[PDB]
Amino acid sequence: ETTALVCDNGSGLVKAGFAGDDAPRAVFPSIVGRPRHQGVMVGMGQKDSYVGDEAQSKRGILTLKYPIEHGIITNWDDMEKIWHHTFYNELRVAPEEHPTLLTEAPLNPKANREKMTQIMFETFNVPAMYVAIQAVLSLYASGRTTGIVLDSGDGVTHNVPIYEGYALPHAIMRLDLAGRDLTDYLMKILTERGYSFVTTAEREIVRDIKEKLCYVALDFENEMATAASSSSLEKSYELPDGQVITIGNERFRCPETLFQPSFIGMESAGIHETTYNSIMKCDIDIRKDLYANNVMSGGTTMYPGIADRMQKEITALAPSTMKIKIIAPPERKYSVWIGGSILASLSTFQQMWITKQEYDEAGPSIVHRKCF
Amino acid sequence: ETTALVCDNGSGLVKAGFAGDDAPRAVFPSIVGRPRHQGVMVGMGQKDSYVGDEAQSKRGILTLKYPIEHGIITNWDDMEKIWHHTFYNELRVAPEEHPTLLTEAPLNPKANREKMTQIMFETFNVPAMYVAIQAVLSLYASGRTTGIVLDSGDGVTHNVPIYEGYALPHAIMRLDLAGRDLTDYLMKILTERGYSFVTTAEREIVRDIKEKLCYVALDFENEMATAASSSSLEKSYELPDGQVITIGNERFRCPETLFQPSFIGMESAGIHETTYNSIMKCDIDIRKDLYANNVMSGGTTMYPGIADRMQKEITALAPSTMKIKIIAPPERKYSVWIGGSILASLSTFQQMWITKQEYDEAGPSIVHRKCF
Amino acid sequence: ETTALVCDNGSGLVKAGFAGDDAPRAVFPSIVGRPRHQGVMVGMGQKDSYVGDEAQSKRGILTLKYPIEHGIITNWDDMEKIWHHTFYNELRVAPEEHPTLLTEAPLNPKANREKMTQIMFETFNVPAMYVAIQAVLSLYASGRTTGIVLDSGDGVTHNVPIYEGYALPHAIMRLDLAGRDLTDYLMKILTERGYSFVTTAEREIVRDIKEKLCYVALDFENEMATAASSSSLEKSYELPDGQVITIGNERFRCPETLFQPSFIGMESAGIHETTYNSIMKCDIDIRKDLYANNVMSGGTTMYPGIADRMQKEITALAPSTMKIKIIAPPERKYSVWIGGSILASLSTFQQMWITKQEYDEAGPSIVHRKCF
Amino acid sequence: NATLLKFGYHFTQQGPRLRASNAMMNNNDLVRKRRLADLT
Ligand SMILES: Nc1ncnc2c1ncn2[C@@H]1O[C@H](COP(=O)(O)OP(=O)(O)O)[C@@H](O)[C@H]1O
Ligand SMILES: Nc1ncnc2c1ncn2[C@@H]1O[C@H](COP(=O)(O)OP(=O)(O)O)[C@@H](O)[C@H]1O
Ligand SMILES: Nc1ncnc2c1ncn2[C@@H]1O[C@H](COP(=O)(O)OP(=O)(O)O)[C@@H](O)[C@H]1O
Ligand SMILES: [Mg+2]
Ligand SMILES: [Mg+2]
Ligand SMILES: [Mg+2]
Repeated sequence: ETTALVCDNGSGLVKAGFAGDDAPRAVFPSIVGRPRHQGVMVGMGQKDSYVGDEAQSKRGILTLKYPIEHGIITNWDDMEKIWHHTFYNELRVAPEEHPTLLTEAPLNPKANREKMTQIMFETFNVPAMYVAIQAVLSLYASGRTTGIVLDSGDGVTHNVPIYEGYALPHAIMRLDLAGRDLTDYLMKILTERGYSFVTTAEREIVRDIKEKLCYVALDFENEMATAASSSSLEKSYELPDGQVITIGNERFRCPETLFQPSFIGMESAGIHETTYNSIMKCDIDIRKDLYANNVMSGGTTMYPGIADRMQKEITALAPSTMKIKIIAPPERKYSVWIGGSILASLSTFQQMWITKQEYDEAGPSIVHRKCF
Repeated sequence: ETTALVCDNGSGLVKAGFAGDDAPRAVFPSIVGRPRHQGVMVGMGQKDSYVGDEAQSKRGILTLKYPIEHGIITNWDDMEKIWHHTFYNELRVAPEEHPTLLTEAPLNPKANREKMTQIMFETFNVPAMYVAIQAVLSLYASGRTTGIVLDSGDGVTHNVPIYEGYALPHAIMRLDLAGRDLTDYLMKILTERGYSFVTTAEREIVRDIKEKLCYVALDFENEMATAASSSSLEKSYELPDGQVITIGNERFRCPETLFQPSFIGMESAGIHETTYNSIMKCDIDIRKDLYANNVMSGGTTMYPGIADRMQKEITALAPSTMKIKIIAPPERKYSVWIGGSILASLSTFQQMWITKQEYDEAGPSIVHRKCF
Repeated sequence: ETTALVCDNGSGLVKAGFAGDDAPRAVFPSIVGRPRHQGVMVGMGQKDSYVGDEAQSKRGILTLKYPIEHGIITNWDDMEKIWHHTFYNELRVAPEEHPTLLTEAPLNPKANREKMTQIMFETFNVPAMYVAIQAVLSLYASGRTTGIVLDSGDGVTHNVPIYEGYALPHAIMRLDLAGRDLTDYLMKILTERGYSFVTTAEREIVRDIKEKLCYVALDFENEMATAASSSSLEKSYELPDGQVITIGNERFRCPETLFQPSFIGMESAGIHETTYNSIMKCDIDIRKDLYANNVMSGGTTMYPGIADRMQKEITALAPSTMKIKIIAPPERKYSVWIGGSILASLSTFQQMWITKQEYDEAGPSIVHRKCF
Repeated sequence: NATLLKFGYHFTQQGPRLRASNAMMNNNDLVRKRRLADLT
């Protein structure tokens, strides 16, 4: 009778809703805004914060902080604010009569999962809660059992291969390059055309520019030459104060950092090389099945050139007698949540919850013996 | 129905079927696989163990164990799994209404035969069972009565001479050098060209390479010189992950261990010397009949150079006034099973079974007083 | 002068010097560094590549590559740079008037040895050169003739048994798990405490942490329980930028991969099981002499708990009526070089060199007919 | 201190960050253990 809750707390956005649905009810940015130190506006008699859409709407007098940096929860009071907002203000529900499903990226600290269990059981006290790996949920939403998931969000980009339901943790790869780094790089490279975005309120404007106008080139040098030749790749964007800006090659130079990290000074390899290295660290008899089942998930995979570019690069790296298939569904931005709704709806999952009695008896360490 | 069952449990493969047929119904590898990685997807019909073709197909996430080593059953729970699989899943039969014929290599421990009798009568309880020597069955399938059988499989290589239906147990020879040792030697010597096969899943790949590309040279030194001169003996093999390897002298260096055991550090003599020594230990008046009737059986005799090499070596060892004839039929991989089907169909054999009443009265020791 | 040179090129370090000494003259890391950023200050003795201690000192602006991976030379230009540095810059000698002794791990590709011979005779042309197995040199430095050598360095871990000067090549074991794999595993497991080491410059920091603070537990489960109970096993390390980190169970979880390879996903057995399997593959009359003469060499054997743990494990595996003795001298990090200095000083070795005339007459293949 | 349960501060260094995180988890577990012991 009790409906289960599915909550996905990424580095940048929170996607929360009810199990059994098709789309999340509440999708809001994972930011906490605090008063600015300029004494311009002191008349707003609040408590001490604004969270979510309210912080974004009032961002002209606020300083915005992200509670999660590179997939790791760094501030826990702000995380409590986010969870309180998504329980009482967005979903409009009382947490004491709904089980909760939470998500976590691979190769995270154990303390993060332990404190998630502790906060969900001692402050927002739920009958049961369960923590799951995001790539397993993405594979659940994709409908298949074997595949390698490239999950790229706002803080991390990780590759996880799974064969017939068994995961290989020694081949799990993690790269600290995601959407926020691309936003910072776009802020850096818009200064070449004379536009100056500095403050955190303008970072959201640059993020909107990136979400609306950027794309991944199939060949980088040819598209750079084409942009240098003619102004056919140039697009115009209207700022909130009515100013109009024009951008050219910056549309495709920004996501190219995902394939050439040295643009921002990182020594690592691109996502295609990382995926190929993750495939090569597995056993020889499963690589063929991983080749045909490259699954893309996350909001950073939403550029309209990335599947063809990934296919071209991986086909260049892999032997010529292999079928390389990139699986990029249109609803892949919320695949983790969709998988969570799938997982929370199974009749065979209802005995795997962690009840409050078990948490009382064992403490905040049963999350390793119960959750993968 | 009472249509007898014929089951041949070798070191590497299981050949099971019904008596009176021409070919075995179920031929599957004798391996048990168990998962070694972490399972993350709930339900989906995951099993704790896999047997036979299913274990071979899913070997990329499994550790594969052979229940039988050098013709001796080392693990009995896995052997029970193999017998349960070959009775209920492959042959699709109920064991309680079918007599069973099993095979065993010469000079095996008595405890192996005793525990085979105990398992067949107390767990998969049959009306009757009979254990036979493999070389006698090979001579049965060849259609003749006099001959010396060289049976080489996956764990053992044994010579048994028989003259007019009488066996000579003092001249029975056994060498613990067979196909699995050649597989291990091929794994060792492929490291010279930079290929590294380590895990048990790659051992099956090396076994496939050996079955497809290896052959026995008529003259070893001349073929080594020919390989050193030109790259005409080199063949290419495609790995499961699309990689292509090239092998040269390793095609004929691997089965040459059967004629020069000192390649793997053994002090024994080759198969030709062992056959000649077995011939010389018999009576003088039957050696001529043994010379004309060399019968080859087993999968290790399937290399396409071995009959001519054996004939050349034995003719070199034997006096020049003798006719040395090697009998290598095309269906010699399943000769033991064919002989078992012949033996179980005879009207003169039906009084030689070991019934359940005899086993109850005598215990698991009548298999020595009844069978050889 | 004709004072022979002894050079040991391992996976991680180069130990070079003159024969007849007690310690190597030049011990330097086997890395080549190349700049990754943009140079703006002209001159100032900037090099396009850096080798050895200079690369390690300037590693904050360099990308470091190891020319040797798992005992196999993967890049040959960098290897030529290393050899040029160790001949002209470190030893300060002219190679054309000094014979050279080089080392190689067992079961390496033949092409590696052939190209080493070709480079030493055609680019740094020596009067003579000789390639030797490292474990034989380790037994040479130990002063005895019979024993089984476990040599574990930065890329390989190999067991070689020798009885009265005769080696048994069929019992030589090789495992591709050594110090660099433990460094990578330590990098992986420090992310559990929130520390992120990604670049190759930070790999040296993690290697330094491993060399200073890690140790092998005598009982793994008891020490894990003790670490979980109290913070008495926790140690602090000061980073190059002044940050202080604290580590607990990671001190002993890192070298435990040498006894439980499944921590990094490998199907193989531990070093104690590998040593016992190497002992069991030899003849029965020499195993007792191998039991009392376990010789440890290499830098991976320098953890201060490994001899007692190896003795306990092997005594658990071996029969109780046997004396198991582990020989771990204090100078075992340079035993191979010491053995090379012993070998190059013998009067009975001077006829076993490969002169330039022999190389001219035979080509780069006499290194197989002369050296093992 | 064994009493403080929440500390609102964005640390810069991972060392103190983890020390703080462990301290808060410890204090909350003291809460848990005394809630378990007082349950007769
Ligand atoms: N259409 C788009 N094109 C490119 N990037 C996008 C698009 N939509 C969203 N993003 C990026 O996806 C990131 C978050 O995606 P998602 O993975 O759903 O959230 P989280 O990372 O919080 O789990 C944001 O930083 C945003 O910049
Ligand atoms: N075409 C072939 N060439 C060489 N060897 C083969 C060939 N086919 C099978 N083998 C070898 O035969 C061995 C098993 O043969 P067989 O005697 O039928 O099984 P078992 O030894 O289990 O009774 C296997 O180890 C395999 O390596
Ligand atoms: N005190 C120590 N404790 C543990 N490991 C060490 C210690 N000193 C060196 N090592 C390891 O030994 C490895 C190299 O040892 P060595 O065998 O001398 O060099 P190579 O492997 O190049 O021949 C390095 O990777 C290093 O991590
Ligand atoms: Mg996410
Ligand atoms: Mg057989
Ligand atoms: Mg070494």
